[PDB]
Amino acid sequence: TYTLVWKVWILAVTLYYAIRIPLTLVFPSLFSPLLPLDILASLALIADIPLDLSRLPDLLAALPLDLLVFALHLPSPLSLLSLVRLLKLISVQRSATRILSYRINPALLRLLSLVGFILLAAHGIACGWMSLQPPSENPAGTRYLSAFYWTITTLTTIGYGDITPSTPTQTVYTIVIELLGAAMYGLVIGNIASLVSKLDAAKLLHRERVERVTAFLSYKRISPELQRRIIEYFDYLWETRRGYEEREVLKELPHPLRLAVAMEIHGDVIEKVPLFKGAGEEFIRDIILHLEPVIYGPGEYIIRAGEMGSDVYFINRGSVEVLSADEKTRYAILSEGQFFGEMALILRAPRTATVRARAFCDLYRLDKETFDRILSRYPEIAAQIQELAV
Amino acid sequence: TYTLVWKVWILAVTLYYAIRIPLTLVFPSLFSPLLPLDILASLALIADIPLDLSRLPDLLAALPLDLLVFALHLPSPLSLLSLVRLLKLISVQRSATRILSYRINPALLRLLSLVGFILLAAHGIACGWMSLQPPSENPAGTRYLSAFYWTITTLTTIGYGDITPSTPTQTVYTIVIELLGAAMYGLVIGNIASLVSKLDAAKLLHRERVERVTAFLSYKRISPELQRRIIEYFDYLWETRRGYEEREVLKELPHPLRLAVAMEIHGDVIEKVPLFKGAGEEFIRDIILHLEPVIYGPGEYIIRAGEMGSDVYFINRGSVEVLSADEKTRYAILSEGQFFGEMALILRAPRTATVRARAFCDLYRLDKETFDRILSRYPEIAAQIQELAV
Amino acid sequence: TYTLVWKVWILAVTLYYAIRIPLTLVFPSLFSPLLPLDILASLALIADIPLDLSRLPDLLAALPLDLLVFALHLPSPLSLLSLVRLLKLISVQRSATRILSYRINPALLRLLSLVGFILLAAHGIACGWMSLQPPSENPAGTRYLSAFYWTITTLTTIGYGDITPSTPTQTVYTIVIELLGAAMYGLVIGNIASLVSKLDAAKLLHRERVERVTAFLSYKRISPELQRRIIEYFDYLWETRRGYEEREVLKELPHPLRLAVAMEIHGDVIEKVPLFKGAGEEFIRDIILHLEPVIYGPGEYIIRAGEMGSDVYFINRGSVEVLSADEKTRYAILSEGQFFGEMALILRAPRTATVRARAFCDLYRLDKETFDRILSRYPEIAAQIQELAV
Amino acid sequence: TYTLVWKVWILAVTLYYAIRIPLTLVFPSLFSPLLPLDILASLALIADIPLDLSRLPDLLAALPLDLLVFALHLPSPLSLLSLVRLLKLISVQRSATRILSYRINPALLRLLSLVGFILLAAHGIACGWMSLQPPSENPAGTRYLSAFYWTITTLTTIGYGDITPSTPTQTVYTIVIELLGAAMYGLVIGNIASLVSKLDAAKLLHRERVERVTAFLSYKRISPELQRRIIEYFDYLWETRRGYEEREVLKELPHPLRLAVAMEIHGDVIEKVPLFKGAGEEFIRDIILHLEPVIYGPGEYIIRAGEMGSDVYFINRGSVEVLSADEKTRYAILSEGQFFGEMALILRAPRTATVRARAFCDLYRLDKETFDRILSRYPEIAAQIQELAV
Ligand SMILES: Nc1ncnc2c1ncn2[C@@H]1O[C@@H]2COP(=O)(O)O[C@H]2[C@H]1O
Ligand SMILES: Nc1ncnc2c1ncn2[C@@H]1O[C@@H]2COP(=O)(O)O[C@H]2[C@H]1O
Ligand SMILES: Nc1ncnc2c1ncn2[C@@H]1O[C@@H]2COP(=O)(O)O[C@H]2[C@H]1O
Ligand SMILES: Nc1ncnc2c1ncn2[C@@H]1O[C@@H]2COP(=O)(O)O[C@H]2[C@H]1O
Repeated sequence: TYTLVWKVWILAVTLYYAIRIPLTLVFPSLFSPLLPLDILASLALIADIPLDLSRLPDLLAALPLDLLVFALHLPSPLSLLSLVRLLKLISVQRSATRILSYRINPALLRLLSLVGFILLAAHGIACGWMSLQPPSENPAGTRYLSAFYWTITTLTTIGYGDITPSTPTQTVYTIVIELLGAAMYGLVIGNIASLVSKLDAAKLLHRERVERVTAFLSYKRISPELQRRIIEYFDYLWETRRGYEEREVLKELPHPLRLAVAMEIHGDVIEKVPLFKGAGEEFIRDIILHLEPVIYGPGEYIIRAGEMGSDVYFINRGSVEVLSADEKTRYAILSEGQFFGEMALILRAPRTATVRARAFCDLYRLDKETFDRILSRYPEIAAQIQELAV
Repeated sequence: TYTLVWKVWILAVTLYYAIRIPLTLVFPSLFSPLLPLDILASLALIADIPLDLSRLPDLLAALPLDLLVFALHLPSPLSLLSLVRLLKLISVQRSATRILSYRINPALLRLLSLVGFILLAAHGIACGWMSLQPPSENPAGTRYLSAFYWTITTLTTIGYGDITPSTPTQTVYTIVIELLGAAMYGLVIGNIASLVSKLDAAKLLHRERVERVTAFLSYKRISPELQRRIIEYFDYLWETRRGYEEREVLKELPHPLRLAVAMEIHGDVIEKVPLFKGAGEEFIRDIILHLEPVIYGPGEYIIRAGEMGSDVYFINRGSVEVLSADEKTRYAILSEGQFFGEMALILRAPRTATVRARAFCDLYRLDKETFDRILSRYPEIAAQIQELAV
Repeated sequence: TYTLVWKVWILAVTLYYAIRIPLTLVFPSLFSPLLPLDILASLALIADIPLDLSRLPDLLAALPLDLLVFALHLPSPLSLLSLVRLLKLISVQRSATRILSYRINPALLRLLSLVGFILLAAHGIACGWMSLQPPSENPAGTRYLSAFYWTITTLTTIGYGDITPSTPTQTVYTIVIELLGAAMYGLVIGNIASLVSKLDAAKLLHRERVERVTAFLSYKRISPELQRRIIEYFDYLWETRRGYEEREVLKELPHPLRLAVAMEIHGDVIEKVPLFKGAGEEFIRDIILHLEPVIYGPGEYIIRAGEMGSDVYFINRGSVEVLSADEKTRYAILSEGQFFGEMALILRAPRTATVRARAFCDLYRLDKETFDRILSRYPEIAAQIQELAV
Repeated sequence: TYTLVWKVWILAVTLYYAIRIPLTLVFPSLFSPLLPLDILASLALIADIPLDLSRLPDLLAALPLDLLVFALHLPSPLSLLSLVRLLKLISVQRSATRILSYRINPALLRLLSLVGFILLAAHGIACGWMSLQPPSENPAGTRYLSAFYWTITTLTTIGYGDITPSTPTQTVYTIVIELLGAAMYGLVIGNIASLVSKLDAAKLLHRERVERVTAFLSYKRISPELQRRIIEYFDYLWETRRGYEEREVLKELPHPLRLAVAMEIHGDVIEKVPLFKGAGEEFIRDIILHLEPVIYGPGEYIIRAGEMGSDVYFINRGSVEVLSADEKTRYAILSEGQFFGEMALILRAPRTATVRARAFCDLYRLDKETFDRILSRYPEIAAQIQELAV
């Protein structure tokens, strides 16, 4: 909460140097009134390494290499050493790609940093171009504006051609910044293409898998009604949970977090068991992790009155109805929370009523063999179960 | 069926505003005859929020901010507030990316929306450029056509340079729209690249996997004839089912849909069992989900007369022949639907005839151990089986 | 072998129409000597549908819509209907993306087709531009060359600007072909980007996985020597089999092809068993599919004299040495083909000699429990084994 | 160490030929003083095939096809055969993509090679353009600089248009190099886009999976506190091990390397067992590979005093505390290396103390059933265990 201000200030002073140094390098008339803010900015920059404490850009930028050759006059070719502290931008970018890189998309952050670098380099190239120019009597503002317009035209690969170089040195400068502008335009194109490509992931993956399964059944000469049912089920899955499988997403979590997730999910179902009031937490903790989720569409047969039957079902989201053997006299209707199929684990007996799903159910299924496997090691719970069984 | 007309009308009125508002902003001579259609369009726009009932663009666009400053004359710099309702395009795009985004490729929809935005922005920029221009005596049509040609030339990064800015404000406008045009050209390039990259998926994945396996066997000093056989098998798989594995595509479906798919597939094979007429549906439902699909090429040995043999085979698509032990006297020829290998489950006896595949078979195999496991729990079916066994 | 000539001829006649029709549309002086070749080409085109026998481009292109309005003079605006047969290119591309799409990369084929379409469209646009031009006394060759140069300059987004439109219709044509050229340049950029991205797959996947594992061990404070050993092993794997796992590539094949591959691999090892001369093919066929491949680096301990030991090893590629318990008196040296570790399955006895690997071995391991499981069902082979055991 | 100099020399001589041959082809005044270095370079090139010993570029480049037609004067159209040895660049690239392709990213190497080819082709095209030019009295340096500037302007799709072709042959040359420049700019764009897209992999994959799981729990109406806990756990995993699962990264290694990794990891834990001083290496080697890693967050319940308990835990990185049943009297605090939970394998007894994690633990868990399975086959270790059990 107290270092964010420092990081913002160091970014601001680096950006101010980037704007200022070439502008006062081309113009000797400047830097006369800009003494105190520059002095305090230089103090802020040199007061960076002790707070930070690889180190090379910081070492090469922290020393007051400026403020001497602005009045200590030297020829132009050796005067280019005033841009050594411009390497502060690299450290600023390396710090910004770690302090806030997770709030936004890293590709977006890289693109924004590249755009800022483009603007700074365009300003620097415009300053250099207007420096490397025959002298004339004209206002400074128009002279800088023309240079900026020309460097924007060159860097964007548009090439209006209204103004063209004349002397060979201008032509060489144009060639080198033409290669530079082409390279940076390529970088921007690549960044935008990558960001666009890595934008739609789930909506394309679900479409690809539904297309694959639709083509596969279309080969198998399947009936159109079943095709419509499967397409509707996939559309429902995409609309509900964005086409993510249950057990394929509840696997990255470790054991305790998965157990906590299951407990929070079934905290409204575990205490509504008529055959077990909750006399024991270890048994509930063991049985809660072995629930197998299944999805039943509208009109699907969950349990048929007449089959053997060995599985119990816990209703989680949808609503289900219970019908008779002849499917003409409805017995009862169930909803979320309350479960059914309890007369399948206490003895090996056939089912009694046919259960038909009205809408999408999102119910969880517990089998028989795993239940027996994880109940056989608890004798007290077993006694409490077969005392109520008969 | 009654809201699609409303959505089309709101898209039409938004597009009409986008075309109209800058054109009548630059031209004070217009808007004189265009009273009633504008009034009804404004009523249609303001009658959007009650039908809809985040809300910010709708609130900022629904109010009749226009129709007052068209005759209530104000200076140009503050007159730009007539484009507030142009934010309706964002809501239109957000509604279109949900009402019909699944009929076509989402990347294609995004590209088309971007192209429409490009055209609208080009028209707006042309109107602004012809507004920011020294006055002259010329027809309005040619003056607008020149501006549109110039903004198309700038936005496409071509830069003919026949017409160039003169005043500094024209140069600043050119610079800002040059950055804008470069950005949107980058967006279009990225969208096209992503759409092209995400076009060929199966034809490239199958090619990659066949190249991988071909290189792997080429390392292992494998015989060329087996290489040709495997290449032909992979080509057949790609031609038939687009190179999709059976069990790797019949796994996204849940249990009931998979059971229905299996039932629909084997609805012509389950009733053609000579050893079981169908006295029981639970047994058929249990055995239908455990069938293991295999593919046999031309000339492959399915069953050899002399081996032990424990598996039964159901023919699904291809045709197979039955040969004798000496492979000189053909016994019978089989086709789809009818199965063989039934004298392998009722007792532990060696095979009798050698079965050779003529063409690609696409037959399904059922093993012995799983069959015994899922038959041991049905005593009546077991009695009905070993009564016919001997 | 007889339809390839027909496909080449239909491609040639379509390309000839594409070159010819606009050129003789702009030039009324042509088509005078080009009667017979055009007549036979039209006969070849109209003789396409009976050989082929969706059908719409073929129907719209097969009829002799040309050869009437070349001398049956009509005004220019309605004369554009002579390009209806240019839709033959779509059918040609759809046929070419199936007749030879698997010899080369599909992305490369799409790029080449797009380049051909670019050239044809550039020629057509040049013809249209030189048609829409004020009349002048100049040679036809130079007039066509200037138009082609201009349309290449426009389509490549270069924009020299030496020649510019003057009349409004020329400006409209320039605008529409500018949008067209931008769109096709975007398509070419996207195709090239996709082809480059989908070029290096294995060399990048292996690099990514080795970087992942190197970083993971670098976190775990692992010794540098083990890091060097693992890096060398990964480099050896990439150099040898392009970084493809054995069991992860021998799984796409079905059961019979995998069995044939295993038989061809071990056709030099299965007959060199001193404890079993080969009295039975079913046992060999059963044991050949359960071999587990492992890789041992230089200096790794395969078997230590003193451990319990339950696995047998078959040498496939590398060479291994056998040392004594004290690792000072070498017993024997082995190479590919010949196996060792046979005194581990016939009784539960401890190992006798320490086996150390010299170079990379690529040997296959067979365990004890699976061997017993697949031998217990063969009593004769069991008797033949324990008769030689003692 | 002695062939790298030779490869550098062959690259240098090929690059020197690439720079030199067109420059002395356009200028007949050159090549007069450049006899001896050219002679030794030709000897070095012709002395390449014997050291190397497909061969076609080497054969076509090794022979001294130059040095004859530089003074043996022939007309220009047939003089283009002096560029046959320029195919040496293809062999140089093919050698460079194998000698050092693994030190850097292969995409980066391809991009750098393409950039070098761009520079060489630009120089060659500039030489050709200044050759195909009307004669004039001007310095050679300015004449070459203008040509280089023009070819850079053309190849970068900028098109200043200050200088334009006049004769038809210049226009044809401009057209062909315009297509060439567009193609190579597309190649550069594609390479940059691929390199950018294949740059951020782990930081994007972890973000995608955490977004997927966050959305999935957001659907399930999960409590915000558990969401915060899971988000913090995922952030910790990314900060610590870059979001790589343990068992999903310790699977590419084969059996011996994995065993060595486990031994090096537990070389500080295996010798700190109070119940077993280390009387046997086979038992330790067997039990070390079956450890199951788990991650426990701050405040998670590892062991509760009152549960049954069957697993032992080895602390690896984090620190854990031990509390009493009532969680008011702390018993002891543990750290890395030292383990706990030992009173769970020697008999079936309930736990005694509740263990709560303070910070992230990174501890490893060993279960009961696998321990019994891999201990039952060692009778001496079993006797040594149950002698200390009681
Ligand atoms: N009257 C009823 N009220 C509520 N649920 C019932 C009723 N009758 C049957 N069921 C449920 O329907 C199921 C059908 O047979 P089960 O043995 O699975 O257990 C049964 C109960 O779960
Ligand atoms: N005459 C026949 N007609 C049809 N099928 C046969 C005939 N003889 C053998 N078969 C099939 O060939 C198989 C070879 O041995 P099986 O025990 O697998 O069972 C046999 C039958 O499926
Ligand atoms: N003299 C020998 N020649 C060849 N191989 C041997 C010799 N002595 C031992 N071996 C091999 O070394 C192995 C060590 O113990 P095994 O029981 O695995 O079986 C042994 C043989 O495979
Ligand atoms: N006084 C103690 N000092 C260190 N560890 C203990 C102490 N008491 C209990 N523990 C640990 O806490 C565990 C709780 O029950 P366990 O049977 O898992 O084995 C116990 C020991 O690992």
